Amino acid sequence: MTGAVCPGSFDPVTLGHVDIFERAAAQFDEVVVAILGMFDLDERIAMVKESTTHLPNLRVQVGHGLVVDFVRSCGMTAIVKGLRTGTDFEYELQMAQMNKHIAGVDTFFVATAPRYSFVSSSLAKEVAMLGGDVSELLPEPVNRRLRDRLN
Amino acid sequence: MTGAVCPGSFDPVTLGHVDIFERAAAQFDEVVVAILGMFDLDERIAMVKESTTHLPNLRVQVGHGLVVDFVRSCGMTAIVKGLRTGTDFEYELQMAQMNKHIAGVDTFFVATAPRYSFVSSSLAKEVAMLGGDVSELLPEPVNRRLRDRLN
Amino acid sequence: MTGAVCPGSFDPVTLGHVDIFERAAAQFDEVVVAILGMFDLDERIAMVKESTTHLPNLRVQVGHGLVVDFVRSCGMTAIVKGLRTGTDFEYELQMAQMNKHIAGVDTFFVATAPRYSFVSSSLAKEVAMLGGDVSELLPEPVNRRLRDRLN
Amino acid sequence: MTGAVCPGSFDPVTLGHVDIFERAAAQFDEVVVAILGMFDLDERIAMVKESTTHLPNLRVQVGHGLVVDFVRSCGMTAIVKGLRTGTDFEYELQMAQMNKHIAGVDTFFVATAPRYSFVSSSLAKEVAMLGGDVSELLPEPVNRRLRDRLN
Amino acid sequence: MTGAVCPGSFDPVTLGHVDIFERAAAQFDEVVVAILGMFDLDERIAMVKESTTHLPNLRVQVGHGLVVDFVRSCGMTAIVKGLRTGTDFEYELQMAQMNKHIAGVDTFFVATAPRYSFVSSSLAKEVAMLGGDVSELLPEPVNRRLRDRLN
Amino acid sequence: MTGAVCPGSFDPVTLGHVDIFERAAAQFDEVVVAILGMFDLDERIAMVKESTTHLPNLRVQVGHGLVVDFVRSCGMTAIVKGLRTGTDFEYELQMAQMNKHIAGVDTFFVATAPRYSFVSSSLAKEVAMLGGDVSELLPEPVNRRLRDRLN
Ligand SMILES: O=C(O)CCn1ccc2ccccc21
Ligand SMILES: O=C(O)CCn1ccc2ccccc21
Ligand SMILES: O=C(O)CCn1ccc2ccccc21
Ligand SMILES: O=C(O)CCn1ccc2ccccc21
Ligand SMILES: O=C(O)CCn1ccc2ccccc21
Ligand SMILES: O=C(O)CCn1ccc2ccccc21
Repeated sequence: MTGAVCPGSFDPVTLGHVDIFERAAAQFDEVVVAILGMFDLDERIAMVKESTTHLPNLRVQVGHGLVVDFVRSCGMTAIVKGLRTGTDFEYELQMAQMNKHIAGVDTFFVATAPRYSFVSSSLAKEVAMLGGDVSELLPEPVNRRLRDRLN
Repeated sequence: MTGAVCPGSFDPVTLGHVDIFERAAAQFDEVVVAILGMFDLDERIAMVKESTTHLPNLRVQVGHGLVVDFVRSCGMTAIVKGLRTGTDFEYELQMAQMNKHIAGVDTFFVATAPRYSFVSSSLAKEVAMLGGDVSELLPEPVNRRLRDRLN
Repeated sequence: MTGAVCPGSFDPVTLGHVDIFERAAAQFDEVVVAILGMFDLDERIAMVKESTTHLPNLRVQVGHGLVVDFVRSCGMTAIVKGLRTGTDFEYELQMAQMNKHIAGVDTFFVATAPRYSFVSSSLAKEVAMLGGDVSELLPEPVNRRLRDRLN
Repeated sequence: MTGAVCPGSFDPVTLGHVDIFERAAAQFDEVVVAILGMFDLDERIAMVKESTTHLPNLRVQVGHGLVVDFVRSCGMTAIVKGLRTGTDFEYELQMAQMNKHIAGVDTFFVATAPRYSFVSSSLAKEVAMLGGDVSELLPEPVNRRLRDRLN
Repeated sequence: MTGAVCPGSFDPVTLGHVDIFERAAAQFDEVVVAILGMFDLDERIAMVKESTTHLPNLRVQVGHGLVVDFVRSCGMTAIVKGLRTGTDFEYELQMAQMNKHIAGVDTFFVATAPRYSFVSSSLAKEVAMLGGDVSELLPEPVNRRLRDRLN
Repeated sequence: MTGAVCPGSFDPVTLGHVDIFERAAAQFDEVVVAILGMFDLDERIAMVKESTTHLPNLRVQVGHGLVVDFVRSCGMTAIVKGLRTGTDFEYELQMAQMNKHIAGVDTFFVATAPRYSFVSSSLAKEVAMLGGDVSELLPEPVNRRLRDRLN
């Protein structure tokens, strides 16, 4: 009866994201990954699903966007977002306060583990295009697809 | 004989802006709102004028842009800018120092009241388009026009 | 079966604190306020208890300190802390990462509401001693005791 | 009829401080330097007075402390504070919001010039004790007194 | 046998950049300025070369981009980058950590001198287009070319 | 003929420190760890020496303090300092600029590896006293001594 929504573009999902999903999943009864580019919708959904098989209380869903509306529709009142190096925290704070104002939804921030604290969807893609090895920072399902869209 | 310029795009003006205008207006002999998109020039001017009728020592003017040139032309030497959650303060500081360097103009920053600290022109528009209620964060003259550009 | 610990000195508890307690209480099955100076232990406990009567799933407890040990003893794995203006977030982040490292405990941060975002136990006391009125920022049970320790 | 108060310990006054005093003095009808340690009260007053002879509309006064009370007594509603490298801006912002809450007083922040942006009373003293030359960062009246309290 | 790479777009090179180049050049055996828009490639190369004649151990080179690959090819293991007001340090830190992860390359940050701390290629161009005088913040070779692309 | 000084209290030295020492040692001809409390001087020296046997070009020395004087005496012109989570970077920047002003010495900052980014001498001691296991974050020579000063 407790629930958190984890919203993002997830293009593609990274290990920093999965770290947060695991932590949300361990603290709330249900977690919903809301997928709000390099990969299309079902590729992103599939990559999230394939990377979260170990989390039975998590589900993935496309969202169309006011995150607070999505949260409110799912019957929840909490958003969970990760923090990593390069997160624009002032903007996240502005959105958190706006979201509480308009829909009464709370946002809980949690720091990603240090080893995954410097990956982001954008940087991983940019580095990947130029032949940098980011495979230790992304799930296998993502590495698999990233390799294909190279050769 | 004292004067401050409050520069911005004001697309649209928010209650965070009007809060700063009121504070400038109470500390300087004259305030000039310099309007430097969703709304066109006179819509923005009209919304600022309609939202500042209670400030007889404030006037609104379109500006074409080096803010310091505008300030210097008006016979003033001070810029007043607000700070809110999500303000890029490092960039504002860079511009403040550049502005002092090139024209000797000082920039005074003042924090918007907490209740209006999370609204910004951009976020208010984006939330408004998606049916979020931001009317408590914007002046009536703006809410009025925002409603029309919806229906 | 879900639970969060809200740790602090609470000397005295403020409305920013109670705001966070309410949000924790609404998202977790049990909340434990861990009280880790101007007021002594039971005064602090009493002020927290008196200010949280509307939260049946919250309890107050003195803690002796590694917060993670307290959390682990209570059968929980989550800490919830508020953020306000003046919070030393880099230090909170350092502690959050250390806490995850040593005991696997997650820390969730949530922003206090804007109206209570500038109060802190320290500043409220310092302002109170000098005759400033901070009563709108503190619970009645605290205002009551603060008045007495004045006259 | 406009006025700003510039509060601080000024132990001792630095060129970063005098830079702000000059900018306040040029934008307001009256400026009051409120002196709220290495030097005693009149040494600090004397050093401020000696360093501001070129500012006829500035006066120096000892203050006993809620700054807002001092401001309100002088008939003003504005505080002006400088920002330099190492300023704890989050704490200054917390105090600015508290000050507006309790007495309706506004606080205007202005960045000190780059050349004086790294001096602070504390660092100048600590460096001076260890024989570092900080004379280009402090007024002559201060350098004069600092030399004596060395030999 | 020690070496640092200083990467950037340098469009155009500023005195903040040359300050960092000088400091790198004084601490490492070789410095390579890697040029990764208003000016084309050889204009940028020429402006860097003309502004660094006093640095015999510095050379300029176009780079095609993973900076770490460029560094590794030159036989070095260090990147040197400047910090100025408005630098997005969190993003630089994210890239520094990613760069160490993928290629084992270290990044050393050094603060530009205060007098050049507020210039950036972008701001200098934008100010220059609008007739602001930024000549004290840019090398003569750049001022010379900037003047021409005006008249 | 190149050299960096790494200054600090090192009470005790941590793996975040040794990470920086290794990176300095790999980029400069000589590194000098300047030791400027829980452990006394030779305990700290011994712990640094024992933790740096793999760095032949590093030496340890007690310093008496203006760091810039120490640097200048050793014949060097560079300070190398690490950044970790909780570092007061604004204060480090203020000192870096002051140090350049008074002695022309440059300060290069480098980010500690993510896995050691949350340890600090202070936090490691405080956690250690309360029975937290920080052994993965400190060198064996330190863990050895920390164990003894427990039993
Ligand atoms: O927009 C996005 O996809 C990023 C938003 N986000 C959500 C969870 C999470 C965890 C770490 C870093 C960023 C995160
Ligand atoms: O570009 C803009 O319009 C914003 C610039 N600005 C000017 C006054 C003010 C008050 C609060 C927040 C931002 C503000
Ligand atoms: O040490 C303390 O008491 C403050 C720690 N803390 C815990 C909850 C909370 C909410 C807002 C601000 C600070 C808070
Ligand atoms: O407490 C203090 O004395 C510092 C407060 N302060 C007041 C004016 C000013 C200018 C630059 C830097 C700090 C300043
Ligand atoms: O992208 C760029 O060109 C800026 C990157 N950069 C490199 C050296 C340097 C010095 C001061 C400021 C920025 C700097
Ligand atoms: O005062 C101190 O000992 C810390 C100063 N310091 C020097 C190197 C280093 C590396 C990581 C973190 C802090 C560091």
